Amino acid sequence: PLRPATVLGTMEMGRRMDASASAASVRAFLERGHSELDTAFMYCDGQSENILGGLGLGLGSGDCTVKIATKANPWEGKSLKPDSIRSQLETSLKRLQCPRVDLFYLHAPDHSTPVEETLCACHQLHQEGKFVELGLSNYASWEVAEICTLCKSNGWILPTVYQGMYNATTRQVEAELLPCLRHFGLRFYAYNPLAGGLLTGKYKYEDKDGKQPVGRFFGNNWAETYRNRFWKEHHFEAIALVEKALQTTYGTNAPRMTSAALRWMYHHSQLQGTRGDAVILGMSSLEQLEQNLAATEEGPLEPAVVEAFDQAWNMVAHECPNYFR
Ligand SMILES: NC(=O)c1ccc[n+]([C@@H]2O[C@H](COP(=O)([O-])OP(=O)(O)OC[C@H]3O[C@@H](n4cnc5c(N)ncnc54)[C@H](OP(=O)(O)O)[C@@H]3O)[C@@H](O)[C@H]2O)c1
Repeated sequence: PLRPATVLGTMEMGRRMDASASAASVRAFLERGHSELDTAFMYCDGQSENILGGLGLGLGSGDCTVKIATKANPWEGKSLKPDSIRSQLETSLKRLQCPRVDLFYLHAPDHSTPVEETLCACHQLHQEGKFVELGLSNYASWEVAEICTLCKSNGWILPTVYQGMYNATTRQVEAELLPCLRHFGLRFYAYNPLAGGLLTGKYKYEDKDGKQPVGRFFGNNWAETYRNRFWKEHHFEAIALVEKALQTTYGTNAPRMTSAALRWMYHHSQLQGTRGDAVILGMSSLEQLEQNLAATEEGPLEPAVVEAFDQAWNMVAHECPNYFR
């Protein structure tokens, strides 16, 4: 088929990446012919949205090539109650300097708020023109099915996108979530395509006790969460397996682990570009992004390497982190 689409992740805009690095990145991304951006109310205390709103992209003014997604979250007391959802979205619109977003997600479940309450509110906001499509992230397949079923019966807008954790060594979503989304007509966007950077091969397990190199896995408030998600001895072993396969198969022409990992996504995963499925790229620099953008344009990997990626998943599958929260 056509390959999956490519979406630009903006989680680092306002933390490691300033307005100028951010602009450069978006420019680089658009030059490759891509068009969707992914942000959230949460990112950098609103700076990711603020940065994007100032880039003069005319977001949400249909007459408009660039598509924006944002998300409302229940954290730090906010809940996904109707007033909370509305406030988050209205704040996001202000920061993005736009009258409506193309895609609005529920960022993660609020297990203390009945989902019908949240959905009804989403439907109202859509009726007001504040977003085009609804999405879900970090809900379990069964929770997705409940939501779609409830929307159908109540005349609410159905979610059409699911944003989920997926990479060569993180495949829990395959068994149940994907079949569920296919049944109910949702496309799937993959986050953590490089396992937060673990799939670059840049780390060694014992970095956790020693170097503690500043980044995704050290120094910030989600770091421990990231380490619990991915920083496992079998995951390192699994990566080494793949690196060895890349050397044996390609020799001096071997692609970098980063570029192998991304190529897995675009060529060897269960993402289907004909369904509108996509990979959300991540970066904390322009230079990382350019590398990643180049990888997305490379071709399939050799069979021996694809096999090694399967072996690598088989090693970590028993301790795979939950795509759902
Ligand atoms: N829905 C959700 O709950 C959710 C969750 C996560 C992400 N997302 C979205 O998806 C986007 C991407 O996910 P992600 O950031 O987790 O993707 P990722 O590609 O798995 O992680 C990206 C991180 O890996 C490192 N990296 C990327 N390219 C590199 C390269 N070429 N060389 C060396 N290191 C490299 C950088 O980390 P360091 O430089 O910091 O080491 C970068 O911040 C986000 O920006 C956000 O929009 C959504």
